[PDB]
Amino acid sequence: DIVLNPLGVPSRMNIGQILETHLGMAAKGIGDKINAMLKQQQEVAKLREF
Amino acid sequence: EEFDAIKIALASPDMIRSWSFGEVKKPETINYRTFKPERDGLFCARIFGPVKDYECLCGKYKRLKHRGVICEKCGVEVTQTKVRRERMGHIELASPTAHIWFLKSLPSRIGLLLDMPLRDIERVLYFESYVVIEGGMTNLERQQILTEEQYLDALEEFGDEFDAKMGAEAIQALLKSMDLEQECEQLREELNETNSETKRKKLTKRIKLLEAFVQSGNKPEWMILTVLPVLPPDLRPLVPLDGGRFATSDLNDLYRRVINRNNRLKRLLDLAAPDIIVRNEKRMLQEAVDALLDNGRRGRAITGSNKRPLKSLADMIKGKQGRFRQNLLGKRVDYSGRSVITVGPYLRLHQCGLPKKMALELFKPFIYGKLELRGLATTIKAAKKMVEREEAVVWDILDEVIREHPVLLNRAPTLHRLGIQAFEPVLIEGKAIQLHPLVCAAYNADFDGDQMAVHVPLTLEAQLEARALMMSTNNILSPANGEPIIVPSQDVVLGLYYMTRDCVNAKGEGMVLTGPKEAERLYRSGLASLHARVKVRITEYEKDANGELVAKTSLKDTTVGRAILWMIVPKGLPYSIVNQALGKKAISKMLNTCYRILGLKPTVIFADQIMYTGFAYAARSGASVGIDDMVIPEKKHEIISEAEAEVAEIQEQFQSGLVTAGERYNKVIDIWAAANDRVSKAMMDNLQTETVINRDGQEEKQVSFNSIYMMADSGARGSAAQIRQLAGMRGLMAKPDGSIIETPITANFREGLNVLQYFISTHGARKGLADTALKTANSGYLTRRLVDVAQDLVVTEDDCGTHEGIMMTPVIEGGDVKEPLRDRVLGRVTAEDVLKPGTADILVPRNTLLHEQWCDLLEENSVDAVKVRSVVSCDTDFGVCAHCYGRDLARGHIINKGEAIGVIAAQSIGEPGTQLTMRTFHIGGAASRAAAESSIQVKNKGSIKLSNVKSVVNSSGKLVITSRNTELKLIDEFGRTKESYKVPYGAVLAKGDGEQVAGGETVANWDPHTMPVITEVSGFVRFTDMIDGQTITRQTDELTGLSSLVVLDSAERTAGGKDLRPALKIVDAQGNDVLIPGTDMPAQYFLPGKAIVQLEDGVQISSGDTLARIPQESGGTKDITGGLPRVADLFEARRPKEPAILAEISGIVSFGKETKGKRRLVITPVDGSDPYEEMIPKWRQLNVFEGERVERGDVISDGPEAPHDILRLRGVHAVTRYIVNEVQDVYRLQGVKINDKHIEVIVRQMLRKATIVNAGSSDFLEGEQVEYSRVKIANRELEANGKVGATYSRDLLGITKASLATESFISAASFQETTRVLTEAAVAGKRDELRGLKENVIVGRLIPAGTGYAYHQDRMRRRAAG
Amino acid sequence: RVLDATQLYLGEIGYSPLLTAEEEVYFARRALRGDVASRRRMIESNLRLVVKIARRYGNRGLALLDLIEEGNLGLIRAVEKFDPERGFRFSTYATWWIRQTIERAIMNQTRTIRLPIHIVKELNVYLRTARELSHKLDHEPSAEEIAEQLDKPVDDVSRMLRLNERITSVDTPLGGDSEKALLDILADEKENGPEDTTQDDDMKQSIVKWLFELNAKQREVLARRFGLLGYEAATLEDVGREIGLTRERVRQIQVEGLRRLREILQTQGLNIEALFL
Amino acid sequence: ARVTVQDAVEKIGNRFDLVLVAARRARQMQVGGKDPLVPEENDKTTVIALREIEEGLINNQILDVRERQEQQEQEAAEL
Amino acid sequence: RSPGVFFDSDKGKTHSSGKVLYNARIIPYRGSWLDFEFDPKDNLFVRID
Amino acid sequence: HARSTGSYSLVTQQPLGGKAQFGGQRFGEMEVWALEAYGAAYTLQEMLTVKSDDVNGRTKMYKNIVDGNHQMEPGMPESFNVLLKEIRSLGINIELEDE
Amino acid sequence: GQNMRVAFMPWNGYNFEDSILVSERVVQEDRFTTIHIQELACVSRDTKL
DNA sequence: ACGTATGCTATAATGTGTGCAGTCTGACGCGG
Ligand SMILES: Nc1ccn([C@@H]2O[C@H](COP(=O)(O)OP(=O)(O)OP(=O)(O)O)[C@@H](O)[C@H]2O)c(=O)n1
Ligand SMILES: [Mg+2]
Ligand SMILES: [Mg+2]
Ligand SMILES: [Zn+2]
Repeated sequence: DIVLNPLGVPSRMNIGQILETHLGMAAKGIGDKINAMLKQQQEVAKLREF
Repeated sequence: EEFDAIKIALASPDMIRSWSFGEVKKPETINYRTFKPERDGLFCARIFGPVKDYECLCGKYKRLKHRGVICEKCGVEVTQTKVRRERMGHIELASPTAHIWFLKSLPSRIGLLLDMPLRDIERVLYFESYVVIEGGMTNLERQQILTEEQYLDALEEFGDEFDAKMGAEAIQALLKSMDLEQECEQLREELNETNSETKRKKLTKRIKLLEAFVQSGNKPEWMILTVLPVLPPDLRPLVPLDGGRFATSDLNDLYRRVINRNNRLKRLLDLAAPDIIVRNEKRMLQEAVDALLDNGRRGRAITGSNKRPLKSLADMIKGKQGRFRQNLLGKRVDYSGRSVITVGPYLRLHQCGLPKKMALELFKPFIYGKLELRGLATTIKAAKKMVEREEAVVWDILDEVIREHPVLLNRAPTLHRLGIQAFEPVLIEGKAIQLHPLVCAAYNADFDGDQMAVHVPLTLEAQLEARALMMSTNNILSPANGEPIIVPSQDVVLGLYYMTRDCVNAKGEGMVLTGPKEAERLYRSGLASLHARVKVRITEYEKDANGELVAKTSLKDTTVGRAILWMIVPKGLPYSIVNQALGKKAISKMLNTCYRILGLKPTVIFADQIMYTGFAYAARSGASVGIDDMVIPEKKHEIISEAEAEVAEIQEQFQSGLVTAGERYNKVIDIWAAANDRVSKAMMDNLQTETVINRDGQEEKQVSFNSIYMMADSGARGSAAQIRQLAGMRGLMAKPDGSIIETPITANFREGLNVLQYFISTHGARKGLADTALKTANSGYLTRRLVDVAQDLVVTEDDCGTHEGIMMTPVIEGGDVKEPLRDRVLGRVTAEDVLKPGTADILVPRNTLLHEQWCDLLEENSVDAVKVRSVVSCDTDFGVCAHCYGRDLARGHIINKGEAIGVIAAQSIGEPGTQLTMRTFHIGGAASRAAAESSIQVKNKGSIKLSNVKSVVNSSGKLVITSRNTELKLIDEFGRTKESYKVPYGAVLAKGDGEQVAGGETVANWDPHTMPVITEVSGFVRFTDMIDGQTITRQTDELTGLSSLVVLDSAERTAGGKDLRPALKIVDAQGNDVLIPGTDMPAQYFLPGKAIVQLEDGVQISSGDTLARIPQESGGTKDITGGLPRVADLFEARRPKEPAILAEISGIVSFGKETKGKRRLVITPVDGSDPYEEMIPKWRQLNVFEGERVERGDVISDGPEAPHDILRLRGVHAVTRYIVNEVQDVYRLQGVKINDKHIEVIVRQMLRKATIVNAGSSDFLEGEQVEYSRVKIANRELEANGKVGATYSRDLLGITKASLATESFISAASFQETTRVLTEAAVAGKRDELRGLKENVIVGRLIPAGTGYAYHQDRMRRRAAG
Repeated sequence: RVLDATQLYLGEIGYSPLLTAEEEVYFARRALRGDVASRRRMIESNLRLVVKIARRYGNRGLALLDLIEEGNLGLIRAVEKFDPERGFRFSTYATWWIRQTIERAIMNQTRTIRLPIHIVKELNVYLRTARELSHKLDHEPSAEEIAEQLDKPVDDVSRMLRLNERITSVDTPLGGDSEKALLDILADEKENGPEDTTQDDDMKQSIVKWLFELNAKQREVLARRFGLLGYEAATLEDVGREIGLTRERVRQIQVEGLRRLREILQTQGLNIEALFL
Repeated sequence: ARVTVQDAVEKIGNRFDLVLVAARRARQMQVGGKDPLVPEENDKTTVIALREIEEGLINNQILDVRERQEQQEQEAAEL
Repeated sequence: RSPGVFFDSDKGKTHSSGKVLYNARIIPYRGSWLDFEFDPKDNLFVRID
Repeated sequence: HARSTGSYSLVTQQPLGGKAQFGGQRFGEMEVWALEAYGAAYTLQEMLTVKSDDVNGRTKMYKNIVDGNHQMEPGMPESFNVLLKEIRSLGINIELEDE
Repeated sequence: GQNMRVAFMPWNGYNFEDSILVSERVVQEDRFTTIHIQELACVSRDTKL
């Protein structure tokens, strides 16, 4: 969606944005797995365990 | 409309009547429903003219059929509304009123002329006491105040024969009677008797005022106003709002206060009312008049509706918010638009994106023009609608005019000239401006939400000016430093770095290519990495002895990437330049090289191509910023935990009572400072060479491809200083006060701060950002101050015909040579035949420019010192020559005559300071002070050569130095200065003067956190004026009882021991004094304040022992916040509280008389028979010790040098050498690069006026202080005619004062002090003939500089021709 | 000592006669018959009374020193016309004068736009009627609610309230931030920018070329009627003063000049193009 | 000519007197309707005036001679 | 600034003397100010308002 | 924002400020010194007169641009003519002394 | 605001000094489409005429 | 007649004050 400049980071020293990015990706990774199981129309027990 | 000069004189009551076209006799503004002027009111049309263009009030005469007809009924003329702001009015004051500007604007003026104080005059005005005008009976003399009691005594007793009155009436009669002719002669006679300093000053100033007053033609009665002018109604508007409301200026309200009270006085004078009431009315009238001229001055400013003060007249001429600075020198401008800027990485250097709908509105009259030509528009309202409908064919016409048309792009703030550059607009669909990346540096334009103003150059001359001077391609190098400001950064640098940078084997190592094209072939084919070392056959083109290019073909071992970059590289530069890994600093040399070799065209192309390939390869690589990239120290917790226990150790020693608070404070900073550099280097050592796992056979060591490091190592963004906070330690932050927090920030950005670690980070963060907003005003104000004084300087003559200059020596300081002679004497016309070592053949001539290639031969010959033709050594009256200045560093060859330097110089000086408060103030928060200088180690072998040194051998067997400014040289085989150090006072030398040392040897050693007081004689210590409680204090410990004594200064000292100086007197075994060898000075070292003493009374000492230890607390990051006020003070020429004394004329020193320690000096020169005495403090120590061969201006005392003391004695080239060194010292600390010639400009201007000493052919006489150029033009006619020479002595002037000194009063009032400037100029009756820029920019004429220099001089021959 | 114009005058009145009943009569009896010194005294004496009155007539228009001066003028007119033979005191008679002269002088020099007494006098009764209503309605009265209690016109009440609407000075800062006053915003009505100046110049030069493109008897009659070339803008019937001397033929020839000119605007490229304008 | 104006500064010298010579010539073509010496190739007066100076056709001495050569033709002709 | 009493000292009014001159000041919610201040000769002064 | 010619100030007779009121960009003294440094004299005089106050200049220049003749036609900004009368209203003889 | 897949890397200098390079796909979803509810007004006044 | 202005009222009353009081470095100008 957006392409940011990595040089707007060392000089700035605001590494929280990179952690926001990493966690956001992980969080989305989990949504992408849940999205796939809900599309696949699997099960209540399978979603519950995960 | 075209004039020559502007005059200022005093407004005579008769003169004011000439402008006025009627007398406003009523406060009535307008009628309430009929919105029209009232009968002889403040908006009266019978006085100020008609409302509309050619229309009377009642409506009897209309438009031009009745050209200049005067109506009967209303009595109103039928002219344009033009006259409603031109026509003035007046008011006939019942009783005379005093002018506040000739009473309160100091000098008193009205009181200065009468030889009468303020109080005396005011108590006359407010009717507290009478004043004598002229006593027939010599009983009462003139200007003698009589209280209400004392007036009555003289009335019945003497009376009649004495004339004394009260109020503004009296003082006017006093001014009307006083004779300027007689009291001028009287003062001249009293001057011949016994003249002092203050007496002669007062007399000479009054004398000149009296003569000036007679020659100005002004009469002192006009100080009092019998007539009061009224401002035109349009200039104090009563206009109606859209909402049925009205709005009026505060002047109208202030005017109604004056007229009401004045008319009420007419009424009371009709009634013959008692005087007590008449008094109040007169006091009121004066309050109203003074409030009208300058409201907030005499007393409380009359507040109005919204409890705020009424804006008066003076206020609209006063300062920033006045007409000058706000509505004349600065203007909102047509053909102007501003918008958010964004990147233009596709653009070439001479291009910039301009939105269509922006350029549409901007070029509106150019569309209507090209439209009538094609015949598409018959008229202009037809063309107006064509544009409005935005029809298709109108875009194509707009597109036609814009081609080959430059536009100006400005960014705020406008620091230096490069703050505006011109480009060729490229229409783009979108509301964003697209700017060229390389020139982003000049503006400091960050694409983070910046806006840039656009301006269209209308006139063909403006199109040529914009393309010639203000085009981005013609502006490369900074004017401040001969260095390219146009330089990639960010992505572009990183892309080239990725390309050039090499790696192990990779795909296709050691292969062999036909050309750099086969390298592009293989890389993009996927059978080679940009980091593969392969032999390639490249053919480089090297310039020969002439203009022809020589071709050379050879096998180069580089990388695939380097080979591809050669394609961008023009043929004329060598290949060795792209053979390295390219960084920002390396790239900046590529463009400079390219420029100095090929020229302009090749560079613009090169610049663009560098940018394009930089961006492209920068995105091809795929550099990222992850959290695994910020690698911290593996043993950080190991360094700190044990560096904490280090500080915890001293903390427990302090509470015991040995190491003092100040010594601990400096000692703890040194521990943390070592630990900080320890983490910095161990994190960089584990990051830089982190790729220790290679291949090939087993292993190899290599540079790390850590994303963050590459981005710092290349010199793209951040540095080792920033990475410290990320993976290492944040560092120590700074408080908003200036002191540094004892506890720094331990954590970094990866690990995460705890709750306090962040609270601590705040303290440093807020104070760093507080000095970004508030301190910027001091540096931006300096830019303003510098400019005004350096407005007038323009290159006038080609050759001044002078053979003078300033001996410039290599600036060697801090071991390695800070600034070389080559860079110091680059682009400067040598004012002395400077050849090679062997004096037998001239190498370089006189009138010649030093190009970089001529400076290369200075290296071969190794020049010692050079007399460069300087600015200050110029003889050109009103400006300078191109030879004196030398090269325009921005251009790259000899400066054009007519180019306005002064402004270029001021900008260059103020630009860095002002910018160095936003770059490292928003991203920086951790101070990095590393003042660990404890011992000098010499690096090359040499003989030790000390200068200005007076040392004495100690008990230990070590040469201890007892002189403050000791320097240490390093002399090579042939005999020339290579390295140079500052050895401080009480330093211990390894080897004395003349001895050989080896390389890597500690030649000097001392303690940094202490300033010792060391003796010159051996014996016992005596306590003198060291009474406990008054001057010193005492603190003991336990069992034994070691007590330390701490000397109190005037801050911690009582009124008892104020005149007592505390000193540790030396004595022998008997108890008598010990003479210092070869002087009549009993040994006595004066201890200053807060001086800690360990030896108590009655302790044996040898020579070289430390008596006391003065603490050296200096833990405040100077940066640019606490270093610019030092620059200011220098420029403003402010004497310090400890100036050093210097010898006047050379002779034989002879010590004289004394005053309770205050030393005099009866110097009696060999030739000079008349003695010379000067006084000296007690606590201050000298350098010379009496009876000596002193020369002109030997260093007697130690301390900061007074700039006035330097020029007064050691001439021009000494004070110029001082300011230049002193200023640059502060900027060099910050890495700000400025050519010395720019400072020399301001220096020259600071040497504008000069006091005269000796009577001349002209009526100069003594005490007058005229400009240096004017008096020298008089000396031109004198050496031709003979007559009497006018000897002189040049004076130094501060910036703020040098601006107000110029003969131009317009330039002075436009600056500041505007209330005073005008009053002094009015009384003098001075006429400004306009020479400066500010002067002609105001009137909106051609600037007598730059483009207009050719025009203004063509008008000067109109004057010369008859 | 004392350098405030206020305290200085207030000092000088503090050292001036304080008259008794029969004393006032002694001076006043001689003051009417013109004793000179007598008229000065009664005035000097009762300046202290003027100050106590102007102590409740402040903060309404002018300053305290401005109220005293105009309050002194009331005491003087009271001295010009007092009756000593009457047994009634002076301090009583003088207060009626000092209260009047102050109110009157405030009514003139308070408002920038000089509001005559008549429009003002009325306005006050409208405002003092608003008091009664406001206290019992507990609601700031409307233009109607004031008109219903006086039984007077709606527009009168409204137009009198329009004249009460006070001023904002041009030099006044803007939104608690003196960045710019109203002068740095408020536009100039008279002079329109070059665009509007050249509109008329270009449009009126185009007409000079159109009048020379028509007939001599058509551009004579058409121009001198509208006052384009002639000196006075005449009518169809008034064109007869020159040489036409016709009413029917002037109207046919006026319109004949305009019909040929309407085709000159259709061919050059205006007509409907310049109709919106 | 369009990018560079250094080749034009080479010929005259003063960056300032170049703008004055180029302007005066630009005005002759803009008003008098004089002919361009160099192929105009769809460029405005600005650029063309620089081209003539750059190649060496326009100079301070050249334009002053040419002025009074048209003006002295008028002198002899009138009287 | 909270009403009540407050003790301050200009760490060098006259850096001539360089004497830390101590001063006190009674700040009310409504009313006149009451200040006490020393001088170079340590003479206690009072300056209402 | 963009502006060619529009509203004008009340006394200063220079354009207004901001896109709110359709005003030209301010060219302050710092912006001025930049052109003084370049040497570009007309570009400045152009931004002191025809683009700002000079009432003769602004309208005259407009007419000249649509004619194609981009010709400098200065006169003298109004805001200075104000400053003359303003100093005269303060009781100071300030007249324009001729050649 | 809104979250989205971001990638840190340079791109032909279209992210030079913090400059932003946003996909058309963001613009297609109209996710960054703010709404501005302007409020005009028309006043009938009583002029002298 | 209409709008604006000018005038008088007769208990006695007679010295004011209102309102923000952490700028700051640097430079003279009147008394003391
Ligand atoms: N109070 C301010 C803030 C900003 N600016 C201007 O805006 C520019 C950019 O400020 P900012 O973006 O905050 O700083 P940079 O140095 O660009 O740092 P960063 O890398 O964080 O963008 C400054 O150089 C300056 O020209 C200013 O003049 N005054
Ligand atoms: Mg920015
Ligand atoms: Mg930024
Ligand atoms: Zn009339």
